[PDB]
Amino acid sequence: IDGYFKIYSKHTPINLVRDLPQGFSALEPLVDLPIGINITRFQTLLAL
Amino acid sequence: SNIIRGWIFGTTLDSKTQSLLIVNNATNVVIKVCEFQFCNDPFLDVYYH
Amino acid sequence: NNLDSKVGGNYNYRYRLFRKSNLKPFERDISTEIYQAGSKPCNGVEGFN
Ligand SMILES: *[C@@H]1O[C@H](CO)[C@@H](O[C@@H]2O[C@H](CO)[C@@H](O)[C@H](O)[C@H]2NC(C)=O)[C@H](O)[C@H]1NC(C)=O
Ligand SMILES: *[C@@H]1O[C@H](CO)[C@@H](O[C@@H]2O[C@H](CO)[C@@H](O)[C@H](O)[C@H]2NC(C)=O)[C@H](O)[C@H]1NC(C)=O
Repeated sequence: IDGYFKIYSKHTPINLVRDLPQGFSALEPLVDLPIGINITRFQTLLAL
Repeated sequence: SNIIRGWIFGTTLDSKTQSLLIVNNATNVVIKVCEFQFCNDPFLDVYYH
Repeated sequence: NNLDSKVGGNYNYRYRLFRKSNLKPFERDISTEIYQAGSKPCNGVEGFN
């Protein structure tokens, strides 16, 4: 938003079989940083 | 077992404009905003050697 | 003036003169790439308009 990029997160343990689980909770903000860049695309990183 | 590591965000991803890197290791994070040249399918794996 | 001016002109200072759309607040466009004023598509490095 308007000069800033910012991140929120949460963690929980579950035993549901194979899907994004039910219930409720909300994310806390963890950082903000002024990158000023235009954004349109993204990707995710994983290791073998 | 922490297979997931990080993310990449940008507009053109092609060094003609800026783009941003987010990464993680055992605990730490870096964030960096250069005119990165990437590839078709780059990533980070466990570079043990 | 008394520190940034030069008798030969301090032409290190440059600004953007053309853009497709007006920028968003606190945007920073670093691209040196060509702009079109004529209706023809332009490629490489120069063109008429
Ligand atoms: C996580 O990655 C960072 C680098 O991306 C490592 O940080 C460097 O660690 C060494 C040794 O402690 C230092 O000499 C460097 O100055 C550190 N760089 C920075 C930017 O601080 C870090 O050690 C890695 N952690 C693990 C356990 O792999
Ligand atoms: C942010 O970057 C995007 C992607 O380059 C820009 O979207 C393009 O805008 C131009 C002019 O309207 C069009 O030629 C392209 O077709 C658009 N592409 C997409 C994917 O929509 C966008 O204009 C940039 N934002 C700013 C404020 O410069």
